[PDB]
Amino acid sequence: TQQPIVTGTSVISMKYDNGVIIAADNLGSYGSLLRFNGVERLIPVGDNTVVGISGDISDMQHIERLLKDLVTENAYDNPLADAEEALEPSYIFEYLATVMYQRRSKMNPLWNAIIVAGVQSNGDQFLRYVNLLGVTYSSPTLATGFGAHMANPLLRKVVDRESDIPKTTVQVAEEAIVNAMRVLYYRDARSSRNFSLAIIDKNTGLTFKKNLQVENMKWDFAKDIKGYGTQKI
Amino acid sequence: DRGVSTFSPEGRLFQVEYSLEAIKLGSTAIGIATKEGVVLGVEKRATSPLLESDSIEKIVEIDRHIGCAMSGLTADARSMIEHARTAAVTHNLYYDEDINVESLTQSVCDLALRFGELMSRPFGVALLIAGHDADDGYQLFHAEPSGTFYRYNAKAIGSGSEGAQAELLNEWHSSLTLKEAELLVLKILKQVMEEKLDENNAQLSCITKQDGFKIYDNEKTAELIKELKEKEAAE
Amino acid sequence: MTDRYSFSLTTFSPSGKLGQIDYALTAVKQGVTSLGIKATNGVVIATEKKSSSPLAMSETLSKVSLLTPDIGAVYSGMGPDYRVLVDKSRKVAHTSYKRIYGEYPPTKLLVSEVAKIMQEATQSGGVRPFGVSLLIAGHDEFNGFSLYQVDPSGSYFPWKATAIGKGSVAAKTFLEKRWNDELELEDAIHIALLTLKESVEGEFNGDTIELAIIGDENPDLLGYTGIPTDKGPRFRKLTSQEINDRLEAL
Amino acid sequence: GYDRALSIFSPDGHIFQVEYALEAVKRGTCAVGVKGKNCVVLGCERRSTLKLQDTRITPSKVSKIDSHVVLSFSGLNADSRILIEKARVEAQSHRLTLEDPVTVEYLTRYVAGVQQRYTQSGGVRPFGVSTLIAGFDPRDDEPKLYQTEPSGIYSSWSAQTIGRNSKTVREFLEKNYDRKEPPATVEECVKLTVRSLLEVVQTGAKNIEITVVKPDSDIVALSSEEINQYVTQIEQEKQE
Amino acid sequence: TTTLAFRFQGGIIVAVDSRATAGNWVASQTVKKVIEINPFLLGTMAGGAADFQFWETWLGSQCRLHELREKERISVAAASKILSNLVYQYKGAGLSMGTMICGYTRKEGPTIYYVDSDGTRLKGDIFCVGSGQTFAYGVLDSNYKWDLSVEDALYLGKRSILAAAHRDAYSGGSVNLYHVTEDGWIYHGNHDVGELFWKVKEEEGSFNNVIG
Amino acid sequence: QFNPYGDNGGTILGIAGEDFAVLAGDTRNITDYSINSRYEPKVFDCGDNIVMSANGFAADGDALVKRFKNSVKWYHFDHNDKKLSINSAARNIQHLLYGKRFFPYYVHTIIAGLDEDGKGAVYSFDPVGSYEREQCRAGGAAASLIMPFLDNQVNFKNQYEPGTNGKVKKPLKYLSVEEVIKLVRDSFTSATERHIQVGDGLEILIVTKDGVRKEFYELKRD
Amino acid sequence: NNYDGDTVTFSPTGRLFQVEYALEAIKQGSVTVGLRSNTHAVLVALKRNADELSSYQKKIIKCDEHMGLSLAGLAPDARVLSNYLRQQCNYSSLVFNRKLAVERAGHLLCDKAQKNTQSYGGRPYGVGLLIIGYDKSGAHLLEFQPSGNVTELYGTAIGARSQGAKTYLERTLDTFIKIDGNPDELIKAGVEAISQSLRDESLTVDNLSIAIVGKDTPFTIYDGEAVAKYI
Amino acid sequence: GSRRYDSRTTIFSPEGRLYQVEYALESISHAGTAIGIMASDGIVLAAERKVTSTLLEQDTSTEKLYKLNDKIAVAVAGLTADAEILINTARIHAQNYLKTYNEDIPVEILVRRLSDIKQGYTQHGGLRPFGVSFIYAGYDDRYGYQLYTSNPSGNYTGWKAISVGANTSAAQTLLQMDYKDDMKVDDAIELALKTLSKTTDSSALTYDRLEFATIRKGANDGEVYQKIFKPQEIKDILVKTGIT
Ligand SMILES: [Mg+2]
Ligand SMILES: [Mg+2]
Repeated sequence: TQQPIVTGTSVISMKYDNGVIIAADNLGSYGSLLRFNGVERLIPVGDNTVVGISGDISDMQHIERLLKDLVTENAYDNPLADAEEALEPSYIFEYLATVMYQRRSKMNPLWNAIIVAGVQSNGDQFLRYVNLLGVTYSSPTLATGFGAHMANPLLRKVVDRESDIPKTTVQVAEEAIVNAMRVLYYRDARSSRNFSLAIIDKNTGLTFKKNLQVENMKWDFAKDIKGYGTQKI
Repeated sequence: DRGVSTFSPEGRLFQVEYSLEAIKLGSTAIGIATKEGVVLGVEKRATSPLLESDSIEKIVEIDRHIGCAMSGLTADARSMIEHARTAAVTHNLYYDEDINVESLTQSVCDLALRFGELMSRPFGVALLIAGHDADDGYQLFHAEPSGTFYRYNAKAIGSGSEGAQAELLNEWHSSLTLKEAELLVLKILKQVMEEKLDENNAQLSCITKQDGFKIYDNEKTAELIKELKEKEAAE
Repeated sequence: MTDRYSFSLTTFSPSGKLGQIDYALTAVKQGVTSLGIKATNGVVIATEKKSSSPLAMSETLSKVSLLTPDIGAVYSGMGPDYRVLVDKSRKVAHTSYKRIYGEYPPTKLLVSEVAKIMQEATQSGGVRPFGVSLLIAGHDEFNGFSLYQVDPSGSYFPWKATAIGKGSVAAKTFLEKRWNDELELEDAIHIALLTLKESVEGEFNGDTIELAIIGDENPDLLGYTGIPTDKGPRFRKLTSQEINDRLEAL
Repeated sequence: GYDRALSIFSPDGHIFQVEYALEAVKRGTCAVGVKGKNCVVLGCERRSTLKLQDTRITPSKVSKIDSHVVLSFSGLNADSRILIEKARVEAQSHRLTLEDPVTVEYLTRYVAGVQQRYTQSGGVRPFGVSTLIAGFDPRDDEPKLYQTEPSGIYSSWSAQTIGRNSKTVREFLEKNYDRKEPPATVEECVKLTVRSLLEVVQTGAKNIEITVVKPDSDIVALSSEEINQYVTQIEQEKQE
Repeated sequence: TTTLAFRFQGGIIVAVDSRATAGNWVASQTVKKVIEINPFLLGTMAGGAADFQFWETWLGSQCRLHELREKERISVAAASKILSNLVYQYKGAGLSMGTMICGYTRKEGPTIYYVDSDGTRLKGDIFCVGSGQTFAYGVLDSNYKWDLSVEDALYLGKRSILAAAHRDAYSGGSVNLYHVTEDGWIYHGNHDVGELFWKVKEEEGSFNNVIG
Repeated sequence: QFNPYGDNGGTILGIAGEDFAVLAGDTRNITDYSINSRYEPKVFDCGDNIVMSANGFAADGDALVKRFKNSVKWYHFDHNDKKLSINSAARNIQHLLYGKRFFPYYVHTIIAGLDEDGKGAVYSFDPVGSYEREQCRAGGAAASLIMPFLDNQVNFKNQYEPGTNGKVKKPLKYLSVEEVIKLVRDSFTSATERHIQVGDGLEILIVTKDGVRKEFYELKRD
Repeated sequence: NNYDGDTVTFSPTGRLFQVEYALEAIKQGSVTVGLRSNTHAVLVALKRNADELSSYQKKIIKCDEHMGLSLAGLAPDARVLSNYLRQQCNYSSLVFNRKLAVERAGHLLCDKAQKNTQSYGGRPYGVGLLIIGYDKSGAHLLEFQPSGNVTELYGTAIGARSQGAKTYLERTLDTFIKIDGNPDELIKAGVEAISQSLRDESLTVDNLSIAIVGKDTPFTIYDGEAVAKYI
Repeated sequence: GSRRYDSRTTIFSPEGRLYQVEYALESISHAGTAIGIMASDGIVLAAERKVTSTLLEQDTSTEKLYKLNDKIAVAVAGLTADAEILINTARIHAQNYLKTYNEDIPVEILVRRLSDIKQGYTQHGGLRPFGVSFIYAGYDDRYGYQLYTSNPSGNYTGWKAISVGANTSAAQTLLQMDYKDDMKVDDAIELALKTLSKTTDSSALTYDRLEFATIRKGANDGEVYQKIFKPQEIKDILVKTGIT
């Protein structure tokens, strides 16, 4: 039995025609205190997978070490470690999913919501979710925390079902993700302006973007708003 | 001395090979498989006339569809039977069905090599496991202390085994009836036994799909002995 | 891995001898002479300090050891075996007695506990017997002064006076002539020094002899005042100077 | 824990430790069991090199396992206590779970199973003991006599003997015991048991113990004078 | 649930309802509350469903192992005690069980043992267990005799379940009858309460309060 | 305090015919008032012509199916590739579920297939292992909506023969695969209308002697 | 001589005699052959019977849908090791959703066998194994020895008179390696290979045992009338 | 491994004897003789100390005779250290029985348990047996005065008069000659000393080479008293019977 202390907020993601995009802000909250601002919550595994983590940061750092150790262990006695027998997104996910469910079954969970985004060896897009309860699910768009409530509605307007994936380009997809991050900054009280974004493409590979900022924000209309009803001046 | 799980220079386990010698000293047991059923028969071999021979239990039920005959250090067989019975019933509990005769034999044979320095020595007893299931029909198995089992159309184990096996080689064919097999076990037992064969020093049993595993009465076997003697005199 | 020696290494031979115990006693025979004498108002235990090298500081090696404030021990045989027995003996005095009764054990009972430890090394799996004989001197309120010998087998006997080790046969004969039931403590120290000179060959002084007593209470050695019932340890190790004083009037 | 495999096979296929345990049984004092038409009688030898004994307190050779079953033995005395204790515990455990006392066959089977376990367990030697277990099943009047031995094999006997010079008394019983007509009464069964021991014992004084068991938990041990009367009667008929 | 079992001249009658509820929701009308332990023994469901099912199936395995080892039919006393000793080990853990272990042997005759998850083990002539036990007891007590016929006994058990099925909201669906003899139990069919009620109402004249 | 259970919603439905059996289930996955996935299958082919679904808490549901699938695999290894009969699978699942009696799998389990006579078979389980063979069973969030409809349309409950004064019941008969699928589709569209956790899509697995076939139908996405 | 009492003892020339005696049990075992192409891998095994009344001891065991072995020596030891492989293949599937590489399968068997050669009380395994499989890097053939030594090969053979088949495969290397997209021809080559180890006996319908795994072929075993095609 | 160095203490000889038990008995046969004699009104325990030295403290010494409880005592023959292990176990067992049943332990029950412990060391564990033989002298309200003996085999028997240790053959013959059933304690005291005096390997039997004890009902009304004799009391009883 736990309670989360230092926490990370929404992780959002979606599929597009050639790959997957995933994003998460760089904040480590300590309750209402916005304590840490340099926290990277997207962690690449190889050149074909990105694990996005929300929830408890101490448990996130534990999961980082496990993934780091998984790459080391896979390389042992493996001449094809950088080829056919490299770590797939599906392998990395199933490993984490196993751990998350085992920990919940011992009444001592890793207090996280995790999204594993990547591209398989045959070119297929991989995007699947897992959390502290061991619950797993996949969808064209996936998001955690507030992202589930606010991002998914926006991302589902682009890709509403399977057949919309080939029709969606990387430009259109990234635009939707960056827009979703702005909306979350408007509305999530435990979000920051600074964030990271990762694109895993079947052709161009892994593109990791750091130190992005929410921009083109609408605040100007605030000056006209006066009082809460009957106030004029 | 020397290790219990040691290999000989020829590539055999000393203790397993020595336990096979113990089985050769044991009383004879014969099994014959037919399309109408499997027959199991044993030599009781009472050490003294004061011993009540009906208390000599060398044929044993494992389940309704599986029977067992033994030869060698018969005391060692008790825990093997106990395991077999539990394995059979446990499988029925987990799967709501009868267990395959081969699967049962394999389970019993897993105990065999669980010895060393687990129990202190191999089993000094060989088993003939007979039974029926829906998949492979009527079956007879020979389970050794080596952990190995062979399926047999017919098989003899014990002191008169090599002589009886040579006899079973000639007599067995794929169209034997149950009654023919019953007489054939009695015939071959009478040949290899020291004392004269009768209903008190020899025991018969069979397993059929319809009636399951049955140990024959001394009255029933006595008639089959009388029927056997008459048929041999008739030519 | 793991201790596979779960069986006895000491067993009965056809003649009824326990070989390892006999061989342990042989090791004690080879060891340096030590002795103990019981007086009316005290007990004295003594031994020679056989130095392994003149560069070695023989003060750092203590053959005579305090077990409780009123009990002391000396040995003959293998030193390392003695050292670990003293460690164990000191601890068992606390665990199996002082932590229960709030007072130190009487001599006979502590001796009994040490014997138990030595008996178990004679019967338990994968161990040899202790290669030492102990002489334990001590005092307690209800038994007075006492002296005990403990052998490798775990057997123990009470003595008026005795000697063990190298020249024990000659030393025991010497003590039989000199010992009486009216000996004062100072007389017993005098006899102890006389007996020990016979077995010692080289130098004979306070630096080559180790000697301690169980006598009167020593309030100056207690380390604190304020509790009337606590009067100090009856065990006292004689100093190098205190020995030489008695060697002049010898 | 001490693990050594003490009981092991030899080249010729024998387990010497079990066979040497039988030699301990052969050294033990003779014990005999004879069952009649409505009873079983357990006879036991007591060696007479021990005078100044106290027969009030000395452990008796025949032991009650329950109110309806008895156990006598031949071999190491100390070993027999361990078997008797286990048997007595199992007897009560059976009453507790099955709500019915053990059958003589069941109790024998248990004891035999313990003996067998010590022939293929690490760190232990076999029991140097063979037993005769006798009694009557609950609500049954058919007499039961069973024998066990160190190896673990057990079997039923119309009459049987174990211990030293047992081959002599077995020879006697084999010609004197009729299967078609067992000792019809208690007197006849006790006499045949005493007769058989008199082939081996020496004197019929304080050397023979006799215990009679009858149906429905009816067990009683005979005294010296009672046994001596059988000894006196047999010798007078012998001089003929 | 409503289950009953009673000893009489012709052996034992066992009768049970068929309903299973999860709160107000009727989960099943076709549940089997009689377990066929072996051709000579029967057991009844009340309380936990999986438990009754799991452990009385297990009991049948223990009874089979008994008669393999002892070459003799297990007594009703011994069989019932194997179950009661088992549940007693689990006492406190939360097992829910109320069952009649019913059988007919040579040495005992017809025998019924009430076994409980509290560890209670009671031998008796008449038992009723379940939410509608009190309704069944009323019919049983006023009509029971040792010298009932197999035909009249079967009906009494059927009628007593019907009584409870009617009044008790958590009982009904259908009635399963069994008749236990020394040579084994004999099934006496599934009887839908919907049809049985009207049939009984007319032929018996009972249930005049209800309009048909 | 940490709560190890959750509710992933959804609903499932199994019907048995004469020589076939269907096991249907919606493809929606939810937590609270959010949709996790519009297409997340929870009806699985487990081999040996056995289809299975464990609806309720998805983590427990996936664990159970994974374990049973593995049970089928080891049954083949240990018993000479013998086919696991639907009745044997049912008993095996009871032991899986009851194995966690005091920390249960929060799922209503249903399996479907053919019995050893070739006839359609549906078995249904409670969370702790009690099971029962039936012609008909709905499970999950909308079970209470669908089940009474099945009683009426599959087993013809409360339906009497016209003009017989309510004395002769409507006779029981097997339904065709075409008729069964109609009832499944109407059951789920009705459940989708009145239950918020039911919708998005419907996936049906049909089991005949020839194998396992699939059919998919859109459901309302609100 | 004095240094063969147990596996924990080295001889003066640095030999482990108990391991060598375990190796001897393999030589007494019936012949079995392994060979592969780029698309498929094949096991062929000569089964052995007790007499004419007995069955023929099964030599081939399935480990997963994509892997399996043939045995030569103590059959129970093969059952222990195959069971271990089944679990390891299965752990890889459940935890990582990943088919176990045939190379890792060998590494695991090597390490399991080794622990039995360095500790007191235990004994070496008394069986040799030929593991075939198809994984992400194509077809594979391994040879396991109870010393611990595992070796990857194009083809090989173990058991009595295995040298005949091993020589044949060494000659046929260039031919059979390129039998791609043709199962029946690769088996024919394996059946011809094992025939070089036969003496007085020939391949019959209940004597021969064949197994195959490949690109679009799960590990499947052929016995009885199914191998009549290849005689 | 370690198999090489295992003596195998718990195995049978080809003749069916337990090697280590036989050799332990051979060890005990060299130990100082101990005699127990049971009279109608009490029990005597006499034991000879092993070759004494003149500088041995005699009064504050215990070698042969030990007290198990107020009603039971034992005489030792063999390894003293081994006997003390068993004595402390026997003492605890008596207190366990008293704690449980609120009654003093019956003599036989205590003897059986101690004998069962010895048996265990001969059948399992791979350890050497206890090189000890006991003579148990005690009283309870069931059988009254009782004498038993146990040996390394774990076998025990009851006696009217018995010896253990050295020269038991000669000692048992002498006891068998002069013992009779209606004997009193004071007569038994005399028999015990006379027997030791003839069987001793020493030149003459003196007070300083003996341990002596009686268990009488010689207390006041229906209660038992244990008397472990002091040196001066042995000196007097030795003069009173005319041995010195
Ligand atoms: Mg109702
Ligand atoms: Mg909606």
